[PDB]
Amino acid sequence: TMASKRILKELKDLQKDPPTSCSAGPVAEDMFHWQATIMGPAESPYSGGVFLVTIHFPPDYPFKPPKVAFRTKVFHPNINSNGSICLDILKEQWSPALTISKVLLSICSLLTDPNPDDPLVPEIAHMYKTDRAKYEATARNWTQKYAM
Amino acid sequence: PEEESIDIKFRLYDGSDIGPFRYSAASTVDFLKQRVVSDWPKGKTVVPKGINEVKLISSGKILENNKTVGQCKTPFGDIAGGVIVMHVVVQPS
Repeated sequence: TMASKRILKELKDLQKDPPTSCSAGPVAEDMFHWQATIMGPAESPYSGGVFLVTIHFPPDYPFKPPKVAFRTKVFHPNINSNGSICLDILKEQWSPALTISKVLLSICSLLTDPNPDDPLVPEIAHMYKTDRAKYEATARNWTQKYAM
Repeated sequence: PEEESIDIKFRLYDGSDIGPFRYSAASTVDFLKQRVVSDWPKGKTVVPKGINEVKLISSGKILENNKTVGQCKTPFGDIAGGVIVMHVVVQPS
């Protein structure tokens, strides 16, 4: 229970001063299982949206990253039909210096700046590279349908 | 032991919050939202007109109107004890 203690610390800090763009806590009594919401940033087409994320902390946190899936549908190059996220800092840039807050914030940055060259959904990555104005338009729309 | 108190401050899109404010477990979310529309500070690029335009979020869950603070309690919802921060999202529909 270094993991528990550290998770607990991250909760405590988060609850004292949460990032303005996200909210998260444990769902029930399993404290390795949180849920969270990302507020689509103003400086993205996902403005106004509220997106639901689930979080599973592994047993040897913080040496390995948490698992993070979107539950809410999004039109995004790096997030697929099953809410899998392609995010640098859940892969090779994980560090045990990082916290779930820091992770949640990265997901915000991802909404405002996608990486089409590391796609999880090639039609969207292609649309993004090829025809950005249409990507922008398309959620937006999906933000209204599915995140409001 | 059904009507106990907790302190809420409300985090806004801006980064600014308003509160803290004292409420009872018996207070409804619906109530909490009205309080938000009311104390809404001045000079925001956004202003919620009504109650139907504000979503409240606490510990990762979107709180639904007709529930009460007490039923929007999770085992890990306030580890420290003190003020609970809740997030306000203003959606013009």
